[PDB]
Amino acid sequence: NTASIAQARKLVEQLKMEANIDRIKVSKAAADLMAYCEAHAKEDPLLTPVPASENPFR
Amino acid sequence: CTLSAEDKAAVERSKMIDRNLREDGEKAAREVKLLLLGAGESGKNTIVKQMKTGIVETHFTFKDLHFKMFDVGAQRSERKKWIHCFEGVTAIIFCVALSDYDLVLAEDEEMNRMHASMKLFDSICNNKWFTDTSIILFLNKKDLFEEKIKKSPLTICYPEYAGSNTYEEAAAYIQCQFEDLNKRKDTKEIYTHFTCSTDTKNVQFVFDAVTDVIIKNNLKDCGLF
Amino acid sequence: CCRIEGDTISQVMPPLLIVAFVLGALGNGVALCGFCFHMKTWKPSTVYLFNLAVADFLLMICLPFRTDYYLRRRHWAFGDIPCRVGLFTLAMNRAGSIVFLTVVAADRYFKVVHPHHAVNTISTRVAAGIVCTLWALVILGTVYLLLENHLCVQETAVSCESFIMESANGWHDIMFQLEFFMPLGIILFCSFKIVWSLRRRQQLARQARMKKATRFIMVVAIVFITCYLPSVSARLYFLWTVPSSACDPSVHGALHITLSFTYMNSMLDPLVYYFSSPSFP
Amino acid sequence: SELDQLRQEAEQLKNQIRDARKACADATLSQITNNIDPVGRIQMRTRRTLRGHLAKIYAMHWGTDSRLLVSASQDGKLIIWDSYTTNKVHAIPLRSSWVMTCAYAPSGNYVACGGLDNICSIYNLKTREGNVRVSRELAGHTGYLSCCRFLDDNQIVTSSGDTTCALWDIETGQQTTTFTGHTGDVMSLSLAPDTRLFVSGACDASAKLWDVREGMCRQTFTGHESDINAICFFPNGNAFATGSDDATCRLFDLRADQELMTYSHDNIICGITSVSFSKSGRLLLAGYDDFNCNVWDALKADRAGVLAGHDNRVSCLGVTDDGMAVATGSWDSFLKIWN
Ligand SMILES: O=C(O)c1cc(O)cc(Cl)c1
Repeated sequence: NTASIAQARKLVEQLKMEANIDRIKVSKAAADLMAYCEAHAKEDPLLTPVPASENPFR
Repeated sequence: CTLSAEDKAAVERSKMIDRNLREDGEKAAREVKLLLLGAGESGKNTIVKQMKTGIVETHFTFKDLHFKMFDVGAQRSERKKWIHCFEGVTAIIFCVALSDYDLVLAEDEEMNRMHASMKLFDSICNNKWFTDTSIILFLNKKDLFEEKIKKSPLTICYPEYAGSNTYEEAAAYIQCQFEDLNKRKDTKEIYTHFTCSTDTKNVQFVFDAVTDVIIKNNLKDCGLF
Repeated sequence: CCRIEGDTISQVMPPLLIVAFVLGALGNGVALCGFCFHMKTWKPSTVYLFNLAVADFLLMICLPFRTDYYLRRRHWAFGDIPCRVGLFTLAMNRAGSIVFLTVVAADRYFKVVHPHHAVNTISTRVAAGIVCTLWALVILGTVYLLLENHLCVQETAVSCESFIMESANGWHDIMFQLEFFMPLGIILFCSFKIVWSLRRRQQLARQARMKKATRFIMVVAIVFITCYLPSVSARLYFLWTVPSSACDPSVHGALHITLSFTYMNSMLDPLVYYFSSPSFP
Repeated sequence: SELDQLRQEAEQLKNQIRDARKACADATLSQITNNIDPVGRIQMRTRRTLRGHLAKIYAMHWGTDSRLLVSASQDGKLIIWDSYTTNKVHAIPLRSSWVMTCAYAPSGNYVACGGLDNICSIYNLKTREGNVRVSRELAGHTGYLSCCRFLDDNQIVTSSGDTTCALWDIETGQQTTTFTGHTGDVMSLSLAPDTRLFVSGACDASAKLWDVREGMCRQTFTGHESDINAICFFPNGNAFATGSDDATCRLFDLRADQELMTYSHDNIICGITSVSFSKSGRLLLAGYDDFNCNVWDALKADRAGVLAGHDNRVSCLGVTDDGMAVATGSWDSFLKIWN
């Protein structure tokens, strides 16, 4: 049952690298996603439906 | 109508593909799909012999009826993520060894192979995808169990068992304990057969159970069930 | 050509026909709606039940005119050609209803007694080919009614009847007897075989759904005999004693009344075939 | 005991990660997004109905030409559809009929599929012989192969039910990179637009962000209460959304390393099979077990629309690369195109 020590070391190493990750604020990420949504809103045929002349599935 | 030559030829190719798909579906509709289940390597091999690494396909024909029997052994994962793939099978063939009532599973401490089979049967039989799917329960290794029940009593497996240490009474008790796990007795049928290591009429029992299931299905179509 | 005055008939026929038409048209139309829209996929068996529903329905559509004929003290004032069309329609829809009852019985026999047979594998297109061939044979065997004059004129009272009290019509009487005894034998054989087979399977027999199916298989046969045997018996009694029974009031009334039990069959058909189904939406 | 000390250190590291997530969160996506206009009611109509499958359709994938499809069903048939004309370009008979995933190559040259046979089979569509033949069969997974995604004609990442994601070399057929760390069976898979990273959702109620070229997990995303069955990146590759069996869709950000918004409703209690994003990412489309697809305002957690019309459970979803149409596959053996 001594093989679990290596698994525990691997798990704590993964958690140690996952902790040392630079994180931007959730307001900044929210603004980035909102800006991406607003920048490509006109080129979204599902969000903004195109006319039937421009619709290939007419 | 408003199609080019290549468009019409592609439509013709699509219609040929549709025709071959219809022929393949009609060929697969006459086949009998059976799900082979059991707790570890208990009696699945023996049965496969009587009838004939991911999923194992076993094909055999009996009385002009083709059978597709699928073995999901060595699929060590969560069952609920792929057990809905076998929702439309004709019947479930559940193989249970009779001789492992006193053996231990050796994966968990103080774990019985018999009780593991009971828990697997309880999970499979009362599953949401197998509400109306009949189960052909096979009780493997009846001769080994008969010759070893004299040495080892069944009370070490079932503490509430108070019957005699004979093959017939204890075998009927085990069959009753397995059939008691069915909480859907009003909508599914469990077929129990006792199979020895070299028993010839195993296929006939499967054919009879599948024929009952097919009769059930047939009635539904005639709006008679 | 005779002058029967069975006032009794004018009091029992008009109502019976109204009730039969009102109930049967509703039942058969609902069954046809269920078959056509709700049922998304059809199987050879749904094709047979649908054709049985059609024949039964068409016969209920032919009832309204027969009712007028009976309300006007059995006076047909719609013409001669209309008379031949009404008689043809009724006969053809009674023959088609009987034929498709026999078809349904045979399909059930093959589904229950020969589950793994090739007959059960055919597709709905082959089913549609048999139902159309059977419809064609039904229409061919009932066209004679369109090649004769059925109008008997007496005391300004025109009578459009194919079961003439004068004497044996000939093929009409033959066909009338065969269209019962022949399908009767087939249906009895199929029903006995089906029930017997179902019982042998003791694991399957114990279910409640299996008991209900075994009961309805016998219910459908009982209805056919109770609905078609009275008229066949009355016609047989008339034929045998044709001389004395000729234009007999009592025999005429018995024949006319018993002939409405066939219309009763096409009204109870959707009840014992579609509404009794625990799986038809 | 070193084991108890390492468990205590792992608990301390998890608490440090949770505290770093909590201290870095100041204003949620709702608190910033509630001041912009909603998308209104998004109504889509079934433009095409692709018939021809005879069993439950388990997977789909769109072409990069936004016209060609591939679908997998338990018939053992991979049908390639011309979605514009409802034409079957190819029908590929499979050696194993228990297929649960399918992928279409970005070049359009290849189709992968996999399932209970634990094998990703690559199919060469454009052969000199004029038929679709098996390019090779990728073996090495010990569990059911639940998702596969092409990076190029020679690289493919395959999710599987052996709690392991795997990157393959199709030229050699060998296990190039093994991604391990998931506790439950990995059920979904999604590649980044630059194919530098990818996310995987598993049955341990967790999502992990892997790097292809280093083969080890960068970030682990938690928050779900049940088995994650669907995952999909936001179109810029800096965020992704998951779908699980607790009837909630969660949106996660890679840079913030947090859950931003839950897409759940009280009237929805069934699990989520498929999750896909629109071209701009404003609409999140999720396929559920109650037989219909619900369009979600991905920025506002509002039900933008319902894609009803399937008689059985919607098992797979797909939005074209030009965002023109969304295609829903379901267990009633039908594929439907929506606009
Ligand atoms: O063909 C019929 O159904 C029919 C014909 C008659 O002449 C009289 C009666 Cl009651 C029924």
